[PDB]
Amino acid sequence: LLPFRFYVKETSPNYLETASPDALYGDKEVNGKFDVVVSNPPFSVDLD
Amino acid sequence: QLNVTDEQKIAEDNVINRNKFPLNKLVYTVQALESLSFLEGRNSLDGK
Amino acid sequence: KNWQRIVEAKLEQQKHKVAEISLENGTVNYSKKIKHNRNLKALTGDEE
Repeated sequence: LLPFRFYVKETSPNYLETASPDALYGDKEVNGKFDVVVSNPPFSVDLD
Repeated sequence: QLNVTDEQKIAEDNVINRNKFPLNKLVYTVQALESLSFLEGRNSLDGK
Repeated sequence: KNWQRIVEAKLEQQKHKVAEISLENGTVNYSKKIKHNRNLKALTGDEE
């Protein structure tokens, strides 16, 4: 849950590094490069 | 491999915790785990 | 006079390694947690 600049891969193209504000979404960063997102989010995360 | 840059974190750590991992076990593991490549060793006779 | 060279003393004696500069082939590098705009990060005079 960090900005895409943190994900730095020291080799090959880094698709999870680009970012750009989106017009019709809160003027916030949107990667918009992947096609399928499969995941199982944590049931109850508390952060800090 | 882990893409960490903090010198303090990468220097103030260790592969095994010592007191929770006896050195004899470390020697046995480190020397038994060889004789097979963990990169290309997969051949499964014929079929990988 | 020696400010250009005494700055390196404090900037390198630190442990957090936020930034670091070289007298030769200036790469004026700093942490990825800082924005990395203009993409060059080369020593362009005393301004850098």
